[PDB]
Amino acid sequence: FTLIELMIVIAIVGILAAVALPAYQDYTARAQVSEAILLAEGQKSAVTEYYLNHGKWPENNTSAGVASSPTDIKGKYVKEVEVKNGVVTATMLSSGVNNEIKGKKLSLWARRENGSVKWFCGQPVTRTDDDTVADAKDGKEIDTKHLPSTCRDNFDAK
Amino acid sequence: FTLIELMIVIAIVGILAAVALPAYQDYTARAQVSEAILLAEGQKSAVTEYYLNHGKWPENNTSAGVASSPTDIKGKYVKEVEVKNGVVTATMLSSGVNNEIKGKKLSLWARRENGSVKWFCGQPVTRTDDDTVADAKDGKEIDTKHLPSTCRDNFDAK
Amino acid sequence: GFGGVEGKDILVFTRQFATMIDAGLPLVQCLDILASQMDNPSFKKVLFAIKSKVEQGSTFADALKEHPKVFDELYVQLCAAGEVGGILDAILNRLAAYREKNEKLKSKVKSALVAIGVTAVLLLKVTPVFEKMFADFGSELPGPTQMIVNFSHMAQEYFFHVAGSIVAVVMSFTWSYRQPLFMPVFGPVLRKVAVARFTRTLGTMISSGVPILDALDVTAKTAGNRTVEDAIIYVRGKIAEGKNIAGPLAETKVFPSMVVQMIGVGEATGAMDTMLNKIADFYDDEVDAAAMIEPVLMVFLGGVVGGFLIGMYL
Amino acid sequence: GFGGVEGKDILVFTRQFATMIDAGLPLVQCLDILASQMDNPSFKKVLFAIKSKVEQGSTFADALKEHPKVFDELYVQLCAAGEVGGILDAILNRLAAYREKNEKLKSKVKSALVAIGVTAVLLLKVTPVFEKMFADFGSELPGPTQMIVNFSHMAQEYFFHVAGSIVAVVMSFTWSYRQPLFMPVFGPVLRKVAVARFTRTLGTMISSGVPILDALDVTAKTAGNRTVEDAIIYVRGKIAEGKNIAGPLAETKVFPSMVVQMIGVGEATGAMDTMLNKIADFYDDEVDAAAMIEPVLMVFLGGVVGGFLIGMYL
Repeated sequence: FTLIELMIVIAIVGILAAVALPAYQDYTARAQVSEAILLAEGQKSAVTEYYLNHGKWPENNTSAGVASSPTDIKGKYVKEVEVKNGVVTATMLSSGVNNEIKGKKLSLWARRENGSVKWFCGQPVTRTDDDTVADAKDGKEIDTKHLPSTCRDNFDAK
Repeated sequence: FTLIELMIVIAIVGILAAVALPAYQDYTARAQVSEAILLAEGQKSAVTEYYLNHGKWPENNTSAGVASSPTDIKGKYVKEVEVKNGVVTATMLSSGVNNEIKGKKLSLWARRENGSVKWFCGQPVTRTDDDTVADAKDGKEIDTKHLPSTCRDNFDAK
Repeated sequence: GFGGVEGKDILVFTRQFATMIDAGLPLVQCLDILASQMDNPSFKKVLFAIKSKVEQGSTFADALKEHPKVFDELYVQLCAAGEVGGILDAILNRLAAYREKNEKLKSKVKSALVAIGVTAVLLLKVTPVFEKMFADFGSELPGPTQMIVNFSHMAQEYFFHVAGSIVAVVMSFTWSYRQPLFMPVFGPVLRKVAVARFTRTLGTMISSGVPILDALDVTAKTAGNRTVEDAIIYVRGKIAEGKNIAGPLAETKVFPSMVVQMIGVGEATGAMDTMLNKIADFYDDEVDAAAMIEPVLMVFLGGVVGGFLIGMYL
Repeated sequence: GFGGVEGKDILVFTRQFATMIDAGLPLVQCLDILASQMDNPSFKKVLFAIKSKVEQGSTFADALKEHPKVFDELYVQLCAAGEVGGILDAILNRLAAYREKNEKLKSKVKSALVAIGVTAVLLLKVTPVFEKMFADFGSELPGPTQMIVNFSHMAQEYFFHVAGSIVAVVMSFTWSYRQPLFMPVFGPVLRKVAVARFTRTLGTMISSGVPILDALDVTAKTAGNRTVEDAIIYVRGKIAEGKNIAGPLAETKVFPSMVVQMIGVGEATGAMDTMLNKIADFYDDEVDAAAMIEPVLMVFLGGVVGGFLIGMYL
């Protein structure tokens, strides 16, 4: 006979949350990845200096002169950050993150410019030789959709 | 004989407002707290620098090099922001806020990482020693329900 | 466990007692008459039992106490207050008016959640839904805004349409609530209700054995509508002068050709009691059925809907 | 510029002519009677004018031609086809059934291209338009796709919503189409309609001056329901044997106690004509009130709309 204004408006806010759910869920993940990136960076300094001073990429965190323990460079969504031959990889925690990005990671690596180096940011990579890395293809890479426009670099970016 | 469509639909919008009342009232409070947090932050800079440059936490706002007057770091819902030995506490005004959060506050404190510091955000805390704080247990802490997921830190968070 | 009686049936019987008692018949004879004129057995049966207590010398209030499931504490106390103060006649008139208002109010919620409730929600918002539907067919209609305004301003500009919807509601509510210079032309004259009451009262006093002229003198003092009271004083004056009852009636528009033709047969047959009883029950049933209560709905139904649509259009 | 008459009012008058003409009254006397029994002036006034042409010797079809705004070309041609073929009686019966179906169909769209056609397009797509227009508020709703898919896949995924719209349509079409062992226990008996028609026909032939028995012999040939025809043959057989009309009726459940009691007065009063006219008007108005044909619309109206909206959200 009457009461449909309360029933529809409670059910439009319910469906509004369902539509606002995936937007906040990638905005959210995309936000948790933007930090793995900040934790990865700022460690470029150590790695850059080590390379320019010696001409060899730092083998591990200790070589680069950073928390000798990967797990000591963690965060809220970051379970750690390891330096492996100049390549700095950031791992996403398992608690406090999206759902399709946890335990997932990215990498920052550089290239000899000769007198200086240039840095790249993208999906996990392994270093082959002092001037070549390759996709750490394995299945734990953070999905392209969660990576900034500034971190879409490919293993062979120059 | 007839007119019930006008009577029920005026009474479903009335009850719709009553159901939408608590949702807007915590969404609202949760919004007024999210600012006390923004006003608390951005003062991390001063505090961080003071600590790294001297190895001692800033005793008060003036030491940290900020509005020497706590009340000078207020807002719409924020009655102020005081720095007490590196701990930055934000107080909720008494006018313009929820009802169960006014005159209530939170704290931001940091910890020596050795070469850098890490910040925490949560319910009011007091600093004991340069690397230890404790619950400013007293009854004026902003209730957990009003605090973001990013500001649920405990006095002993590391 | 026992139930009361219907709102209709309390009505008929309280009216017809108030009428007989205010006529100066003895209370027991009043009681006998309404029992003997009743159509349901349960009424005729009780009223014989209420009368049986009154002939043992009990008050009407104390006699009705044998049926507390039918006459509640508030009813008896009104009777007993009338009996204690010497106003039994005027408290029965009050009770008859009460019972009439109660039955009418009952029919009139219930009529059409039942069906009336579901149909009344459904009619009250039909239009205002159509309206929100045509105004939700996109953006940049007649009177809207662009969606990028700030919400509060957008909602306040549309206030026009929110208002035209509420008015639409108030209207269909009014039609559902109501609905269940020639100075003399402006006075409320006799209605269907007032003719039904008159006919029942007269059917009642004639079936009991009162003459026509004694019944008319009582009725002319207990008629509520002033214009009808003036009509009935003229009918009684005409009859007392020796004019024939059907001829005093035929001068007044409120009596159809048939009411008069039927009364005119009753005069020649000595069956005016039977005639008036069947006239009255015909009228009482016509009354409770009751066509302009549905046409004026529809006038305001679509007329308001259309006023909304035109409102924002412009 | 002149308008026709209401669907109700064409109905009553075409029924009552078909009835009188099939009784073997002269066409002019049929015309006189329905004019003289009419309640609206515009009907009594026309029908005097149609009769005035018939008494100059014109056909009924040519006499109705004076009111082409009331009796359209299709109506006159039906009359004139009946007059040319010697079947005026059976084409008037056809026209009366036509007018009855037309009025019933009118009440019953409107309740809760003419008006019926425009209102029926308009109701059948109101909701499905609402629907398409909420689903056109931008992209990334509940259940959509992104616009960059290939069109065929986008359209096939939404098939859900295209389906919920068609079902909405089918429903409102069903409500508009519908909505305008003891073997003897299973037969359709007399309804309200069939009693109203009977009463109108008899009220009509008595007011005109036919006796009761002549009216019953005509009516027993023009009654549509077979069980009522069997009832009426038994009533006429009883009356022709010397039993009193109210007593032949009282044997059959379809006549209430009030109907019989009212007829029983009319026998003793020589006022049966009119007793029947008032009974018939009471029934015709009870018929046109008889209201669930509009509440069940609205149940399926908004219930389907809401089912669509719920459907995609989920």
